[PDB]
Amino acid sequence: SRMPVIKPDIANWELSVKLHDKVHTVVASNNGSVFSVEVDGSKLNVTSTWNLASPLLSVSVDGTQRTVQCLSREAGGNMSIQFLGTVYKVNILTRLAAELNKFMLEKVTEDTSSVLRSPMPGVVVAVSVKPGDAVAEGQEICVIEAMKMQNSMTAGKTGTVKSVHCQAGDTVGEGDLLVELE
Amino acid sequence: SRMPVIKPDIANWELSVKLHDKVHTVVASNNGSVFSVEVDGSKLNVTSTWNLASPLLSVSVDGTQRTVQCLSREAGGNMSIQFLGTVYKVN
Amino acid sequence: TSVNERIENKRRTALLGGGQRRIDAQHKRGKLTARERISLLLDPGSFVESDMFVEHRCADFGMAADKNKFPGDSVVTGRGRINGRLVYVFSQDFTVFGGSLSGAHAQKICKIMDQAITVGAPVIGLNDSGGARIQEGVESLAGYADIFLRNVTASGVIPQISLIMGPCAGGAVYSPALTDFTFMVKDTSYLFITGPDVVKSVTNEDVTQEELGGAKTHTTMSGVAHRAFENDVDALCNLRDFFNYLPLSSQDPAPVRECHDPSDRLVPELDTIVPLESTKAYNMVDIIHSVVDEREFFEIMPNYAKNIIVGFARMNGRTVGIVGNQPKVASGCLDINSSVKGARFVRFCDAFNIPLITFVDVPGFLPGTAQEYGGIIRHGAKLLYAFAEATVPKVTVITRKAYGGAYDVMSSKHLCGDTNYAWPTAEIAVMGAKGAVEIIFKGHENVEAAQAEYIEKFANPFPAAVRGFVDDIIQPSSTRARICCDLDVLASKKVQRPWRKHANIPL
Amino acid sequence: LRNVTASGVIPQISLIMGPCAGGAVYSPALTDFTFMVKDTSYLFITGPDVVKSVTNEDVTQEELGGAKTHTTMSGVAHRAFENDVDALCNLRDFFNYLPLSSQDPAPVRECHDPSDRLVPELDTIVPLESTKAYNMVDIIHSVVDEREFFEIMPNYAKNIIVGFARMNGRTVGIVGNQPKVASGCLDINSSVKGARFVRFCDAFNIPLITFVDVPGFLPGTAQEYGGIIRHGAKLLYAFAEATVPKVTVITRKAYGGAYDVMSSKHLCGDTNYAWPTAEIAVMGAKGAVEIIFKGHENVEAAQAEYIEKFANPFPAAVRGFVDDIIQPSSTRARICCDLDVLASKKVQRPWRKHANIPL
Amino acid sequence: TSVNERIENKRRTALLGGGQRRIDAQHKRGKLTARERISLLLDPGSFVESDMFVEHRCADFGMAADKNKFPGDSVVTGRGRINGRLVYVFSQDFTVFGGSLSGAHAQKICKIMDQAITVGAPVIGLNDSGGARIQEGVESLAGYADIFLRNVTASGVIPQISLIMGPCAGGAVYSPALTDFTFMVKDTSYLFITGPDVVKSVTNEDVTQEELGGAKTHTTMSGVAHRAFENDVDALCNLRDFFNYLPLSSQDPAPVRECHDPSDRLVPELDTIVPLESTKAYNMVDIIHSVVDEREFFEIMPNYAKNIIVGFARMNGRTVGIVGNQPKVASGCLDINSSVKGARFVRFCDAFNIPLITFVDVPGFLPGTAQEYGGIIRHGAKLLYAFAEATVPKVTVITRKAYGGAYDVMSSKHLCGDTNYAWPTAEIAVMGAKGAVEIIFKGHENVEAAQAEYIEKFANPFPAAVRGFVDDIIQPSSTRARICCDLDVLASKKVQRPWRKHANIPL
Ligand SMILES: *C(=O)CCCC[C@@H]1SC[C@@H]2NC(=O)N[C@@H]21
Ligand SMILES: *C(=O)CCCC[C@@H]1SC[C@@H]2NC(=O)N[C@@H]21
Ligand SMILES: *C(=O)CCCC[C@@H]1SC[C@@H]2NC(=O)N[C@@H]21
Repeated sequence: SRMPVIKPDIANWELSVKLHDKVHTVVASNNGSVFSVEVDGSKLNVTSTWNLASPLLSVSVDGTQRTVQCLSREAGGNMSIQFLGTVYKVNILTRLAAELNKFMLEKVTEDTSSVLRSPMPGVVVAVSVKPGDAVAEGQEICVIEAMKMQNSMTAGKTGTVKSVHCQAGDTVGEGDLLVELE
Repeated sequence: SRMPVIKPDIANWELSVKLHDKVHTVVASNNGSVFSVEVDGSKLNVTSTWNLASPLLSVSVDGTQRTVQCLSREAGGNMSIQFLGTVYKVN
Repeated sequence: TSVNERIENKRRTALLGGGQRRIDAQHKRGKLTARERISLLLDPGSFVESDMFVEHRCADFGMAADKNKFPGDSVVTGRGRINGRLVYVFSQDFTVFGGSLSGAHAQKICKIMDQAITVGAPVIGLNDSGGARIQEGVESLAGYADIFLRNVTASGVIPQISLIMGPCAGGAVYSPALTDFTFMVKDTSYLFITGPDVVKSVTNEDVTQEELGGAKTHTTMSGVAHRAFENDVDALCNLRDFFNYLPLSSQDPAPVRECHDPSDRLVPELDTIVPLESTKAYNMVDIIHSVVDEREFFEIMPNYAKNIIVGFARMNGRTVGIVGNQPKVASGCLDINSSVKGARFVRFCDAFNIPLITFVDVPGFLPGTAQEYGGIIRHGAKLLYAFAEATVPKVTVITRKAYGGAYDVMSSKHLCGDTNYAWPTAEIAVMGAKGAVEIIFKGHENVEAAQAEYIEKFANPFPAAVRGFVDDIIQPSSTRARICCDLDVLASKKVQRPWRKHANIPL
Repeated sequence: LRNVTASGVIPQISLIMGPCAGGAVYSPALTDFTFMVKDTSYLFITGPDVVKSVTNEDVTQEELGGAKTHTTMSGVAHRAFENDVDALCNLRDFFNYLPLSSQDPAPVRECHDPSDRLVPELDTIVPLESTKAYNMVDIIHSVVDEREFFEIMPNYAKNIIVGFARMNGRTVGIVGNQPKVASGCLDINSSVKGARFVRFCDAFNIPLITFVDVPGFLPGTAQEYGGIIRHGAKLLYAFAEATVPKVTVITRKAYGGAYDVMSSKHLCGDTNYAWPTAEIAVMGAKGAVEIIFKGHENVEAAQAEYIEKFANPFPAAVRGFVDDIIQPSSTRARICCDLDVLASKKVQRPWRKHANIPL
Repeated sequence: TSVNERIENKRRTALLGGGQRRIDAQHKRGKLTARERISLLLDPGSFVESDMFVEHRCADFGMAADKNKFPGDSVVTGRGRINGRLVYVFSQDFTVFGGSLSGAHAQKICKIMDQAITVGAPVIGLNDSGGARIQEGVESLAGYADIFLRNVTASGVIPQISLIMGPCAGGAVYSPALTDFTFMVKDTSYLFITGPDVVKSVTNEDVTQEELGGAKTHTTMSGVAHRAFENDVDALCNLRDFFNYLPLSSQDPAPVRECHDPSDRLVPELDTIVPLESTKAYNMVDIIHSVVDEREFFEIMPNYAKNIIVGFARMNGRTVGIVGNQPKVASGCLDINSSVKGARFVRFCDAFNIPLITFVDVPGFLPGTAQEYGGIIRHGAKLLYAFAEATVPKVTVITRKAYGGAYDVMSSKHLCGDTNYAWPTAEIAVMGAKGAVEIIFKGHENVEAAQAEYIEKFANPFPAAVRGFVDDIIQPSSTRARICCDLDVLASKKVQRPWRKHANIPL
């Protein structure tokens, strides 16, 4: 009652939708329960109830019945949609964001998931592996117990062990290398 | 209680007192009920109760008993004093 | 030349800013300009620019030359809306005199701060500067003083959000210290008082720009920046979504927004998160994500003081603040760094009527000389005070451990809490059974029997609950529904407190 | 709960005269001042037995939580006294400074020290050579009534001085720089002590007197990694929020952002005086000329011209930054006059649920 | 040259001002300088000058030359005491650039106004200027705006007294219109918007300086100046004595000062002032002088709207305001001019907690087209409102006539008055007996008998007193003692009134 909110009068949504390696031009508008969407010149009508909390979203696209799942959503345009069983990664930007995003530096970072270091000082009480052992993602490798609390160190990469650098009985500090994966 | 008032620490009052056609130099100081006044080098002591509302002000000047009346007073220094029956205008 | 022609040329110059070649440098550098950033931040067509024709009045050192007369004087100021809600913004423009602060520069910023306070609208600043404009001398110092005065006056009246998207040096570095949240951009933003050139001249130590004041340092080690985002476009996209959580003024209730997530659903996933083994850690974040509306949680300082979690979320449409322990890191123990982050977050949420939900699992305090010499006593009192002072609804859930003085610090019911629930694994005690029995039963025979008797009676949630410390002991699957119910009835709760000129937090 | 509720309502003073462990250690953190007794008192959460069990470090009782540590290195205790009898004797005298409640004015007590006397000793304390340090305490002692000054944390953050004194009978709080230590520069530790002291004095209507001589901030990674930005904002806020009379005297240097942090007139100050040696600038003449005049010929002439015009107190005073430039010998009388007329000053501020200091 | 030598030379220049030759002109002209005037106004040794080293920052039109750098920039500002009581003053210095207003000029004045408001101290201005400093252009217009804003904000908070001791033109003429009292100096001061040169250029009329804006015009015909004094020395001597009447702030009670005049003495001189013959006028001033302490009365606007008397006096040491009719002039009838002066005086005294004493003797309103076309209805409502709004003690004495609507306008008991006394000659009626009988008894026989019956019953003070219009009918000799008693018991009286954003006087 103090600060009235005015709904933006948006007639059309002009989106730049990036799939695998192509950027598509999509224009959508809302007419209630149905979105009229033009995808690179093709007309589609997507009708639903659009209950955004349910894990299963049922939509009808030009009479075709589809069920999709939205698995993740980010403010940066990333959305993970499971469609026909396969998860597709789509990045949806507005026309303005897509035109300015071209000025961003394409920096390349390093994937440091094969190098497993101690996150916490203490004594190593178990190592589940030896060189050659298979390792799954989330697999417990080492168990360090300081301050009356068993802390499990897990792998971030699927692979095999190349070397076990710290053994059970050894005392390790923060940042020390425990196990090296392929 | 909000704005304390500080009494000016005036040790001496240096006045220029104009009578008929002469301007006299008078320096006065207060010691309670008595004013020690030097009038052009002459020492006088004026003692009174200095009740400023009464039409009759009784003063003692070096033992001499006088009665005076203040008939008018102005911010511009004008004061009309009746002294021995005659009104004198002093600025 | 007519008057209208002159005006049109003045508009085109203000839009260009410092010139196309300086814009080209900004884009080469992977940065957006100040005006492009506003277009992304605010609703399309909602932005109204103020004082676009203001110029500096300094005539010294050649500043009177026409070649130095840049309309706008290095800042873009104005008002707009984000999703229909009024907001005041400013963004510093680096292409004109390096983004340095002039007298008039500060002025323009101050004027929109005065309007925002008058109407009750938030202020978002996008900072990028090199420091004071030394050509004016002491006028830029007066500029800083006026901004600082507004930033302090606005505290507790409107929220103030600062995003740093470039270098920041000199007096400019203190405005983010006065606002409520500070965000940065990874590997693009810096925050330092003096540059590496001064550091090397004063002390015999080598350091580079990224090491002295980089975004990674301030989000991971100093605890100054609340979160760094990958780039300019992602930073503003997340900033819009963050904006949607906050009220426009402290006179407003926590925002309530349409929500499709049923408020009365059960969460069976909670019943088995907490292990029965006391030395097995678990991830508190799994509990937070499963309770909050649609599993959306905004985490603040993810890489600093990892043993305590603070952030924003929504339950049944209403914005709430969440604080909890992280047993995965340092057993969930409190230390200096965790107390600092907690007290600041709690204080903001209280000031702007945002309810608090606390998830307690804390075995005590981190021991050692590193904490004692650092003033752990002084800093721990910050979190205790921040909760005790609060007048907004407080709902606490105790998941497993709460030993010692940490029980009361983590928003116990005895600090004027509203509701406090325990899970079946909760244990509230002065200390664990092993320490307590060795101290209570000293020199007696058959201590092992005394140990069994003590554990059976006290190593559970009952000696606290039967005394009124806990309101109910609940199945974890019902936690969300229980909290939602409390939030929807405590929202209209008011309390009285004695008059005070101002609070006196231990600092 | 009571210690928090009482804050800003009544002053709370805690003296630790023995060991303190467990939850007890947090009540002094909620009260306004904490004092200790040398080599008799301790303040720790857990004992040395726990520390050695958790981490492989050796420590004794005096090292873990002794009075010397808390008054010199952690900044927790405001002052340690030699023994129990001396501690209580000084506590009684300290008590006499404070009001009984925040609803009361600063106490005023009979005073025999004339309020209008000159202090010739001040005129030559500050050297003309910019790299010669001096002791700020000589100025503080010569101004305050009967040369009595109660110093808080004498051994912690020595580059800033805070304490209590009386001028014309009225209790005042004093904050100032100490150029003798680290050139009088601000750092993390000095900002913490300053903000806490200022906040107490404001809450209980005790006027502030500030003696400014600050060349900037301590540079280096030790301060940047420690959050110097965050901590410096604490002192700026503590002054800006204040509603009690603030009188500032600038003795020599005030460079950069430190000018405003040390209670400048632009933070709603009442009076601000400069001594003839005061210099207010964004930076010193050497840095400013090298930046302003870059690549030009005859820079040495530009250096002389800049110093003659700006290396003094005039470019600030002519703008309204300074109310007067005063002879140091008159400082005490000038301050006494301001205190006796600002004491009834009230200001309005918008309503707030509570303050939000940067922490 | 050393730093100390430069400072000493800057002090000597500020003291000299515009130079000795310009001072010589001021003395030839019979005027004191701005600094000499302050020494006379304030207690010896109490004056502290602020910002003596401030100079203008305008560098255009040769203003950057050292020959134009006058420290003090044409104003003397600072604080002091009059009889130990704190006061803030400023005085405009005509010898530097003609006393014209610069940006910095206004600033210095604004700063002391801000202190005076903060501590609760009055401000006295001594004005003398030629107008804006056109060399700066629009900075002097901003200067005026800032002063005007302070003058409005201070209204009702601290009293503001202005004495004009020289010419005044341009925007400067509006500050005395915002302050509470304006005084002038005869044949030395002027107050006009434009000079005679503009008047003759616009309209074909001849006028000189003394006719267009002289002190005699503003004290006798326009009603702008409250009193003119003979010369500079007498003007400041009377100003000090005037100062002693007023409180320092509206938060203070009316000042009470040592008094030797017994509060319970009788005044036999009053019993025979009012004649029994209804067409014989008398001088109201004889009553005012005989009641007030030691027969001292400060009369405001002695030569304007002579049919109503307003001024200050003291009764039993306490400052009071006095308003009364003057039957000697226009039978004591109200007109436009008398209503304007009355409402303004009453409004000031109410705002600063100064009790009101009213002496009523008013037969009605001045008839004729001169008053009807002038808006007598609109202007008369000003005095009615000014009394009705008042919340300070009001004591009314009715000496002889109060006919018609004028009865209520002159602070009747029905406007929340405290006490109302009548003298034996008072008569309260809608109209006189002659008009009333001719209207009541129209067409009846033996009208002459009806005339005698009406006069005997109604031509006295009884039909009003028996109804509660009058509290007592008192012998005039007891008036002073009766008033003194009321003042000493109503001084602690407070009343409640509904909340209002601000008053809405008819204007
Ligand atoms: C082994 O004896 C070390 C015990 C540490 C257990 C934890 S660590 C922090 C808390 N403080 C404490 O005394 N116990 C808790
Ligand atoms: C030499 O170049 C070192 C200069 C340090 C001077 C002092 S130390 C702290 C202040 N910061 C700064 O840049 N200068 C001041
Ligand atoms: C003669 O009939 C003229 C009568 C005027 C008497 C006075 S003058 C103003 C008052 N108005 C009025 O009608 N009577 C009063």
